[PDB]
Amino acid sequence: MSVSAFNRRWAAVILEALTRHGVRHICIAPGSRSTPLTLAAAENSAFIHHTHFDERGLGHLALGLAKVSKQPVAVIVTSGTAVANLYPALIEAGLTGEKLILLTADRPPELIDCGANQAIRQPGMFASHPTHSISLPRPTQDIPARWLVSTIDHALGTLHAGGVHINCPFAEPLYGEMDDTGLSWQQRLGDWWQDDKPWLREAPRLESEKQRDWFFWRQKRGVVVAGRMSAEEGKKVALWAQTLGWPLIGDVLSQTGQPLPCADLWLGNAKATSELQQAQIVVQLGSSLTGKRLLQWQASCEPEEYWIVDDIEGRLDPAHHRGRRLIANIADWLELHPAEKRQPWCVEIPRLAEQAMQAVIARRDAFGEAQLAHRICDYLPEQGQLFVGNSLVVRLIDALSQLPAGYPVYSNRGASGIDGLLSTAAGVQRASGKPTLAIVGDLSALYDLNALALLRQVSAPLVLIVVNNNGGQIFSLLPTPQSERERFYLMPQNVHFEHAAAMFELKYHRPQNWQELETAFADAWRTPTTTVIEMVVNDTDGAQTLQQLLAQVSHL
Amino acid sequence: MSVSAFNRRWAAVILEALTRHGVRHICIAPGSRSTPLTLAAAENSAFIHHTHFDERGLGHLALGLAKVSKQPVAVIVTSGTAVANLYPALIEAGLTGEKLILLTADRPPELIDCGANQAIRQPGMFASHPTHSISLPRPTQDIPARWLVSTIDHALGTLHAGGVHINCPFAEPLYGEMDDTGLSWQQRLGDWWQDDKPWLREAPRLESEKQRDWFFWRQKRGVVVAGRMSAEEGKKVALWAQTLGWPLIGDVLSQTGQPLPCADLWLGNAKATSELQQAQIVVQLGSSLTGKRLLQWQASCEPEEYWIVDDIEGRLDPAHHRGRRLIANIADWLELHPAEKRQPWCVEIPRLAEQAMQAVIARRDAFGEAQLAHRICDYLPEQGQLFVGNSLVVRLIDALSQLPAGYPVYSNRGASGIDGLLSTAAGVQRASGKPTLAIVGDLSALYDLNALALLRQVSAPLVLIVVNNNGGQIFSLLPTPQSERERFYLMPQNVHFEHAAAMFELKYHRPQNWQELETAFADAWRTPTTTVIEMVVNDTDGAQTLQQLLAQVSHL
Ligand SMILES: Cc1ncc(C[n+]2c([C@@H](O)CCC(=O)O)sc(CCOP(=O)(O)OP(=O)(O)O)c2C)c(N)n1
Ligand SMILES: Cc1ncc(C[n+]2c([C@@H](O)CCC(=O)O)sc(CCOP(=O)(O)OP(=O)(O)O)c2C)c(N)n1
Ligand SMILES: [Mg+2]
Ligand SMILES: [Mg+2]
Ligand SMILES: [Mn+2]
Ligand SMILES: [Mn+2]
Repeated sequence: MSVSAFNRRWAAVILEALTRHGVRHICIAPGSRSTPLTLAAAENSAFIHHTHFDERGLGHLALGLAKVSKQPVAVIVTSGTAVANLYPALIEAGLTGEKLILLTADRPPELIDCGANQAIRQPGMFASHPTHSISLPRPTQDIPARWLVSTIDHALGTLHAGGVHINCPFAEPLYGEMDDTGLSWQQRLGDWWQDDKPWLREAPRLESEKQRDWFFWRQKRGVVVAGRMSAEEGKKVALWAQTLGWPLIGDVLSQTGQPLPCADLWLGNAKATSELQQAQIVVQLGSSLTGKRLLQWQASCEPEEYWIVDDIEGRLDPAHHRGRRLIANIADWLELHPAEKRQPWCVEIPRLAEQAMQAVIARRDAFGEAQLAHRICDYLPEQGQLFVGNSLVVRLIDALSQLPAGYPVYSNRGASGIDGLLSTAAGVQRASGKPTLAIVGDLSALYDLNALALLRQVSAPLVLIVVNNNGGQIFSLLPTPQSERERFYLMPQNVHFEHAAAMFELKYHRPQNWQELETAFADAWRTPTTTVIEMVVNDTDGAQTLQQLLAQVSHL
Repeated sequence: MSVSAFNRRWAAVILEALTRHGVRHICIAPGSRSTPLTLAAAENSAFIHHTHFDERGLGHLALGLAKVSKQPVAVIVTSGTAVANLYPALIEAGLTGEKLILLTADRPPELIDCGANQAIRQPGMFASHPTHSISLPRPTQDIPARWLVSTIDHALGTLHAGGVHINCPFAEPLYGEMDDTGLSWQQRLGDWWQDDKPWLREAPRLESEKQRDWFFWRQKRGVVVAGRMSAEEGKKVALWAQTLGWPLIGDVLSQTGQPLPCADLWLGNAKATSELQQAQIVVQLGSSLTGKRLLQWQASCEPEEYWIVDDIEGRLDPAHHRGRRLIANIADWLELHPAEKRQPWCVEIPRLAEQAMQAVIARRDAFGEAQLAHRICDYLPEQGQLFVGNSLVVRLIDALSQLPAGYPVYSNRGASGIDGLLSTAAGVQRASGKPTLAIVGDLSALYDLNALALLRQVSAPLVLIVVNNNGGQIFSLLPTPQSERERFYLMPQNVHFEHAAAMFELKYHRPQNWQELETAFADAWRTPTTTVIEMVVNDTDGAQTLQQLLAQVSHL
């Protein structure tokens, strides 16, 4: 009748159950109340274990691992504010689909709402953000193991996307030698312990039916909009749009190759929007569109029908057009709605896109963040991946660069938080093992500064560029009021990152010109470690350059 | 009919209303959706405005300001994960009573659940943790200003303790020159704009009644337990217990002067617990007791009645004794239930407490964290305050030191998170303007590392001691399993803090002996800046010294 042993055998069912649903990575933060979960995880040979001391960063590490691997990733934390720190990553996963399985240790019911240390009300604390929430009962052998595994199996098997909150109360004692308490209870599952399948297989698939009138609609003047999708999907969408003869507006997140690049610039030209007024249908694949001019064009356009195809659920059109919301894997959907070669209908836009890119090329020389974004293709690691941060960088790359088709791009553009970008990048790198280029702003790097600890362990080179324009210079692009702008928006912190790199024994470069930047890259890709490259630029030059290029292209 | 102007007029009502409830400090993080709130705050001369880029730290800065000032403190953040980052501080405030008023900007209803950038489901996202939750409607002149102010006045006036979540949707446009849109709507409040009172005054007091049998109980064999309370309350409790002749078990957080010090040691002696079996009543004032031996004694004791007096609501006895839960300001309660001069009844415990302190003193010389804790009373800044971190430091000071009566001690011991200690210390300092000694462990300093940015602005010297024992050595004190201990519990990060200090232009010392520590203190107290003092100690010496002293005293 050992409580500590039974706690561990209850936890062992939970952890073993997760292995039957593809969970391999598990991210663990330290604690005492989490002991049953952590020891079950440590003893289970199925897992790759990652650790970190900041639970907010731990959640984002898990997000990054899940984002790239397309597997559910588990997280273990102890009770209290440790749990609350998982909320940012959980929210992001709810928007972009990562399957995060949050195993949150709790005090038992007799220690809630009585002033006990590190005891808070945990069931329901993430409100509607998890896809599923399981509030487990106080462990007892009077609840059979088959109930516990079935409950796990239901949550994981029916999970289309997003997080699962599994709250796990345990009473003390937590420590002690294992004895045989609970062994016969576990053995009621019989040879499930040697199986590779769930105890309960419940795996309904959610998918829209094929659209039977596609072969009518594909004959019309259409536009393809490509948002966030996989690298392979981007290549397939590019070929499909080309065959249809429809213009493709491709986001930085699409990996389509952006055949009509600089859309954030050319969509500001009235000749382009006039031509797009002829579109009778818009088929958008993927979502979370980046650029302002694209979002404004989406909001203004009035095709007879607007379709959004994505593997995310729910409405995805913030302008609420008449049309269709089609839940599907994009590659599968394209096979069911194929293209037939048809003469292209756009005449003006291809010329404008070429002129827009030429205007950007003309400005490539200055050593600034707009130019870095424009030139970033030249710096992508071979057989690698790009992790793009939030704020100006994603907008500048989207507006000013043409990224190669099929070259993987990752981001946190559901809620677009600046709170977890370094820890997410670490997980993105570890999941695929690829060389990684990550680009973030200065406030973003400060926000997740302690994730430099995680970047001490990468399996291939990771270059972290920190663009230091001394504050959040998106607020110099937006029409914020001048008098309050510095103190209440930009918030310059007047730091550099050399000492941050040194604290974590990371290589550091602060290049002053393009030649020094290319030398720093050549150095960085040589070893499976993280290099920090700080690009110090004048505060508002990037915002102003984008504004100037917008105006120039609007007048062509 | 300017939306941007009306947004600002709506926000100005909210912000002005708060000034009538004692809100002086407002903590602001950057964003666009928060513009109406941030500009209304910036324009309101009633406020002291603080900024920070990490919303988790921002919440803790506000927690520290409220903890010291005993007034509500407001927070403004933008929509999205920025809001989620306030959860830790909100949870802590719910447990310990700080009044945090969270003004969380939101997208308007038409932009929720449609794939819009940086838009999440915010109403109710903090579940039951706020004391009050207001989900404001989409701004409109068709709802009168008297409703809006009345709603806020109800929430603030009836707030006994804890946080208030005020969710604030605003539609674009957000930017633009003010025009007179909404001026007549504001003017319906008439001369309230020139008043110093709420529009609606709703402020019932919550307080237990006089205990009519106190004159009976005060003549019994009682014990006084002093938990967290104000510095002035600690002095009053000490005198009251001494007058009654009842032994006083005083927590590190009590500021009673700890007349029977080293209780965590002497309560491990069976002679002390046998003497305490004679107690017929226990009167505990304050809560969140620190030490293990005290919590164990509380759990085992069976007085006829157990009373807890505190200005926090709800049950506060994790052992669920028969007795009374009395809600009151402690100083008022002592005046209502005065002591009578009676002969002390304990004889053995005073002997054991003196012998326990002698045993600690004999071990004072080694340059380790147990010794620093023991001697910390000798290093307290004159007319200053102590901020004590979580994990070992609070336990070691509580077990090994005798802190002076009335010397202010602050802490985050509701949920005892290691996630916000540096930002909280910054707010503690700024609120009182006093010289501050803050002591935290290495993982704690890493967790809130970027709050060193805030510690660049203190109004009096702040000494931050970082005890670097290379991991979470509480897990070497706890009986964690040796095989998994390092990787899955201690999580050494193998860093030092010299570069962190340099990044933020803070003076730094790594003293190697007591003389060097004393020299560092002497220099640090001379300027109104933060000095980082890193005390590098051998990993397990502190835990082992505590274990040895527990054993030694248990055998006396
Ligand atoms: C956790 C949280 N809290 C606050 C914000 C608000 N917020 C932004 C959203 O406005 C924009 C999101 C986006 O769509 O990209 S961008 C931004 C400043 C970033 O500064 P930087 O890294 O120096 O980069 P730069 O601006 O290019 O110089 C902030 C503070 C947030 N996003 N997440
Ligand atoms: C946000 C969050 N997440 C995780 C934890 C779990 N947790 C603790 C609770 O066990 C103890 C709370 C207490 O009662 O004091 S203590 C601790 C290690 C601290 O390491 P350190 O700073 O180097 O100090 P040292 O151990 O003295 O060397 C952790 C990681 C937490 N508290 N808060
Ligand atoms: Mg996908
Ligand atoms: Mg009080
Ligand atoms: Mn910046
Ligand atoms: Mn430590």
